[PDB]
Amino acid sequence: MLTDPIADMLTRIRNATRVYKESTDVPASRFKEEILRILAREGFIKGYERVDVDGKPYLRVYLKYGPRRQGPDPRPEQVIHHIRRISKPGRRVYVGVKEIPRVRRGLGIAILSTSKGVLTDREARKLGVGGELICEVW
Amino acid sequence: DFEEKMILIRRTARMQAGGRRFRFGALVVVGDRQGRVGLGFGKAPEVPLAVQKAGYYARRNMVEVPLQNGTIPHEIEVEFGASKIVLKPAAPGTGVIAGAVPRAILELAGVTDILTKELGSRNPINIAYATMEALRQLRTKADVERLRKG
Amino acid sequence: GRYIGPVCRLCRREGVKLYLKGERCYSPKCAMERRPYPPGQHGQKRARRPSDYAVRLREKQKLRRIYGISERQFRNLFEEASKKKGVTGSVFLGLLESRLDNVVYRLGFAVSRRQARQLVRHGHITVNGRRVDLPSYRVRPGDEIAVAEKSRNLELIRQNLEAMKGRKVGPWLSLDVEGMKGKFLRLPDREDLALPVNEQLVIEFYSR
Amino acid sequence: VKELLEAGVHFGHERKRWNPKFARYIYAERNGIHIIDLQKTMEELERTFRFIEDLAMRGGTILFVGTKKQAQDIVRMEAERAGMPYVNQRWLGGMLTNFKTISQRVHRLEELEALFASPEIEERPKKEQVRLKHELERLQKYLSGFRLLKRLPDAIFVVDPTKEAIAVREARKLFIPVIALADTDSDPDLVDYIIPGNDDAIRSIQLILSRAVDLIIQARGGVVEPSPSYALVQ
RNA sequence: CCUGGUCCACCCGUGACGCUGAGGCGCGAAAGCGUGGGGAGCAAACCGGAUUAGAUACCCGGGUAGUCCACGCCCUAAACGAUGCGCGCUAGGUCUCUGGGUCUCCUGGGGGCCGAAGCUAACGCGUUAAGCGCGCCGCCUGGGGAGUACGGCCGCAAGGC
RNA sequence: UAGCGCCGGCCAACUCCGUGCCAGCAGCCGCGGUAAUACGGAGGGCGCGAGCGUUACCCGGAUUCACUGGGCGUAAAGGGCGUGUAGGCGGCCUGGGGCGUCCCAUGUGAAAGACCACGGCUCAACCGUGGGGGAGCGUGGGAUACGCUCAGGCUAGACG
Ligand SMILES: [Mg+2]
Ligand SMILES: [Mg+2]
Ligand SMILES: [Mg+2]
Ligand SMILES: [Mg+2]
Ligand SMILES: [Mg+2]
Ligand SMILES: [Mg+2]
Ligand SMILES: [Mg+2]
Ligand SMILES: [Mg+2]
Ligand SMILES: [Mg+2]
Ligand SMILES: [Mg+2]
Ligand SMILES: [Mg+2]
Ligand SMILES: [Mg+2]
Ligand SMILES: [Mg+2]
Ligand SMILES: [Mg+2]
Ligand SMILES: [Mg+2]
Ligand SMILES: [Mg+2]
Ligand SMILES: [Mg+2]
Ligand SMILES: [Mg+2]
Ligand SMILES: [Mg+2]
Ligand SMILES: [Mg+2]
Ligand SMILES: [Mg+2]
Ligand SMILES: [Mg+2]
Ligand SMILES: [Mg+2]
Ligand SMILES: [Mg+2]
Ligand SMILES: [Mg+2]
Ligand SMILES: [Mg+2]
Ligand SMILES: [Mg+2]
Ligand SMILES: [Mg+2]
Ligand SMILES: [Mg+2]
Ligand SMILES: [Mg+2]
Ligand SMILES: [Mg+2]
Ligand SMILES: [Mg+2]
Ligand SMILES: [Mg+2]
Ligand SMILES: [Mg+2]
Ligand SMILES: [Mg+2]
Ligand SMILES: [Mg+2]
Ligand SMILES: [Mg+2]
Ligand SMILES: [Mg+2]
Ligand SMILES: [Mg+2]
Ligand SMILES: [Mg+2]
Ligand SMILES: [Mg+2]
Ligand SMILES: [Mg+2]
Ligand SMILES: [Mg+2]
Ligand SMILES: [Mg+2]
Ligand SMILES: [Mg+2]
Ligand SMILES: [Mg+2]
Ligand SMILES: [Mg+2]
Ligand SMILES: [Mg+2]
Ligand SMILES: [Mg+2]
Ligand SMILES: [Mg+2]
Ligand SMILES: [Mg+2]
Ligand SMILES: [Mg+2]
Ligand SMILES: [Mg+2]
Ligand SMILES: [Mg+2]
Ligand SMILES: [Zn+2]
Repeated sequence: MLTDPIADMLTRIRNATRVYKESTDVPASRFKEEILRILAREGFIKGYERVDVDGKPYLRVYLKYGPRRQGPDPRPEQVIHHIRRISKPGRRVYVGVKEIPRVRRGLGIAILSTSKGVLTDREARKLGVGGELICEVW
Repeated sequence: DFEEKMILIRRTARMQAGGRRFRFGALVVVGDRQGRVGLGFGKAPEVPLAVQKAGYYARRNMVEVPLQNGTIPHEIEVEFGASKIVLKPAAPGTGVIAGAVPRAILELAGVTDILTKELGSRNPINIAYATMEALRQLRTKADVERLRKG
Repeated sequence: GRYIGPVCRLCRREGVKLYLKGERCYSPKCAMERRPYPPGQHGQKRARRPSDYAVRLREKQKLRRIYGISERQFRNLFEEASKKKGVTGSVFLGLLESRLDNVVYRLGFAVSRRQARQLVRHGHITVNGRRVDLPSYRVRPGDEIAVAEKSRNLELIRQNLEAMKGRKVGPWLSLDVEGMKGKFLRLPDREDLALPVNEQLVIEFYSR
Repeated sequence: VKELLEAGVHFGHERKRWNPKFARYIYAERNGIHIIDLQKTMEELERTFRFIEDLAMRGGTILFVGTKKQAQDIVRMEAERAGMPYVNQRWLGGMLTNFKTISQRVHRLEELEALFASPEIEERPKKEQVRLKHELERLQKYLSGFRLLKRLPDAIFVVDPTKEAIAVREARKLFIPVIALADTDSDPDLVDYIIPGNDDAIRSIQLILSRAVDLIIQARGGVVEPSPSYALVQ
């Protein structure tokens, strides 16, 4: 039943950036919308809007690929290279500011739902809070 | 010129009716210790033939690894089928802490301090191909902010 | 302990004239200039292809047998150096060159590290007033390695400092031939040092 | 003056045999045929032709590849008129990556043209004459136009990328910017500069390639009237 | 005749009622067993004929149990798509079974093939995934010993777990 | 006073002689059958050095019980299949609570050790002082996204 909607949505993002789709139409929620707001703040994606089919509100994420590379297999390298729901339903992980992970030396980030809203790991270590470490995106 | 260090030399045998014809395989890397490696895998019926052919493919096929302070920008856990290699960059002054296969690939990229672990299968061919895939997957802060600045 | 004795044998076997005998290794009879090939019945044969372990062990021996350190003393120095906060090789080399026998060698009270070992072990050298009979005595930055009164008029120290009248001690050191002392200023580095030792291979030897 | 003629026969091809990554340009589906849109076609024509007008007068050479029955002689005619090398007949395996080896075949073509105008008709007897003639024709057939400029190319004009998957993979391997005319049976990922449009109508080949060759002749200077397919057609 | 499942369409109602599920309970080919019945063919065992050195086998003639019915047990299998279930996404082409449609199409469900990316040790799978995920369950941790022994449970027993 | 191991590969260091599938070596691979760099001796070398070796035991290598960090077509591994109890997991908007979570000052987290400075024994081992973590767990306040539950609603799941 989209047993994790966030781990459905991030793999919709991944399964579409692998086939180089222009846009995803993920389902809608406030938590998924704040997660995608964090991703568009960081610069992985080109935002989202509010679409509908037969009475179903959505988010249409516009992906952001790279330049057409040279050599064989000239597909653009993707800014969402890896994306992984860490705190799954079957194992909810939570960390403090002492255990916030620098996601591969500060190239990628960690979306984490904190008590002071949904924050990137920079914002978590800056405001002091930890929380449920939702997904590492790098 | 480059430093031209070979990793494994193996003598693979096909069966002819009669003897069994051999074919010396040879996996050299070429590296200037500046940030450029090449993995050549020549298969020749003679051994200096194999080293020359492998050096030819290795200089023909290079990859620029974007180093920082003599070590690596980010942690990278890459895989080549069943052979998977992690590379955790080090604080400098640590040494190329790696296996005998990718120690030469990193040391001829001209890193100084890198912490790896040859996981999975440790086969010297597949680990070198995975390590070339790692150092071709290696990105730094400038060339990821270039892809985020839009 | 001192390993013993034959040391131009180790001037050989690593291909670099790491000076151990002293004025012999400077004079034209080093038997490393005369015979650069390693000791042994084979010796001057084809070089066996140095393995990945072999190059690290040979250059760790180049770091050790310069200073004559027994291996567990060397390894305990290393496992103090790794805990010691700094660039690990470039604090390890300063720790190695901060032994009292090596500071006495760099200060030139002796032509060799083993002669400097006899100097400090037989109670000649004083550190900060009183004599210190330890070759493993570390020298803190900013102390005066001197010669005491019973060895100030020694013919050996006299000839050694006669040789060192005008010689160039390091920038992390000083010298005083009129009082035969020297302030160990700071710790040195590989850019300060004339080592034939890539330190990084010695660092890579110990994560075996 | 462009799409007025491009709307002639030069658009609309293969039914239900389509590489769906080409669906950027694919407009509709009538009588089964995937008709191709002409607006994005002509703007992509300018995207190619800007690069051709740059790297055609920058000393850069184009390598005209075409193997089908539909596009043989209308590649051979319009390819030789700017100095640009071609492959009219079967384009071999690795003319580009193995170029330093097929240079030996070009030199055997030269040292056999020495033997054409030679006193080795009188000596070098008839049984070697038939051997070297069967060598010369079987080398001058499949290595005719690949002789003109003695270096690796600077771009290639593939006339069909799915028939020339051997060619586009070689030029992508060698960083040679492929330009290629492709109908709905191809992908544009490994094509650096696409001419979307038909590939088997004789006018569809020759008129696009004639406008391309007029651009390369004007890029060299001194424009002359193009090559005719309107001589023996219909 | 009785009856299950499933699919389409309408978007009519309920308002998260969902998914998976250790132990349970039920079904579970074929063989096998019990109590009757039925027995035409086929046919273990068995008897013969050649066959062959030998033939307990192939081949041929016969031939019982069984195969069959009803009730009741057994509960294993190459019970295999050797692929646990559900849900979501990720190019397509094909003919093919069904469903709808102001239908040279297009949408839904099912059975295959060829293939994108990706996967994979490769074979290959590839919107019916062996891809990407998430939930839950069972299971594996070198082969042999050994699915045997011991114990327990089940079975009429063989035998199963 | 200098010894002990090792020299086929793994593992740094190789020749000769004696042996002849014997005597023997061995941690695995394996050597040994008359040219043995694998056995026995000599030379030489390497490693470590008042130690060096062996054994047993434990951890690492072992990502070989995989939480970080494995799989299940064929490699070991899908239960024969369904229904389903416990369980585990849970669509979307709203609101309180603040149970998980997180934060803040404390309370404890004894000393010794571990860690960092700085000192005393000729240095070091040791030893002294100072400082800091220190998982936890209680207490009081705060945070409310997410997990929770009670209330309200929705129709994209499911059923009719
Ligand atoms: Mg987890
Ligand atoms: Mg070949
Ligand atoms: Mg893998
Ligand atoms: Mg393994
Ligand atoms: Mg192994
Ligand atoms: Mg002497
Ligand atoms: Mg270590
Ligand atoms: Mg019915
Ligand atoms: Mg309704
Ligand atoms: Mg409700
Ligand atoms: Mg039966
Ligand atoms: Mg019975
Ligand atoms: Mg019966
Ligand atoms: Mg019968
Ligand atoms: Mg019989
Ligand atoms: Mg018989
Ligand atoms: Mg019969
Ligand atoms: Mg009976
Ligand atoms: Mg049964
Ligand atoms: Mg059975
Ligand atoms: Mg089956
Ligand atoms: Mg079956
Ligand atoms: Mg199951
Ligand atoms: Mg279908
Ligand atoms: Mg592959
Ligand atoms: Mg298939
Ligand atoms: Mg689809
Ligand atoms: Mg076992
Ligand atoms: Mg039993
Ligand atoms: Mg009983
Ligand atoms: Mg069972
Ligand atoms: Mg060796
Ligand atoms: Mg004997
Ligand atoms: Mg022995
Ligand atoms: Mg003999
Ligand atoms: Mg012998
Ligand atoms: Mg021996
Ligand atoms: Mg173990
Ligand atoms: Mg472990
Ligand atoms: Mg795990
Ligand atoms: Mg198997
Ligand atoms: Mg199996
Ligand atoms: Mg099974
Ligand atoms: Mg079973
Ligand atoms: Mg099954
Ligand atoms: Mg169920
Ligand atoms: Mg429940
Ligand atoms: Mg709480
Ligand atoms: Mg406290
Ligand atoms: Mg304490
Ligand atoms: Mg003191
Ligand atoms: Mg103390
Ligand atoms: Mg203290
Ligand atoms: Mg805690
Ligand atoms: Zn010397």
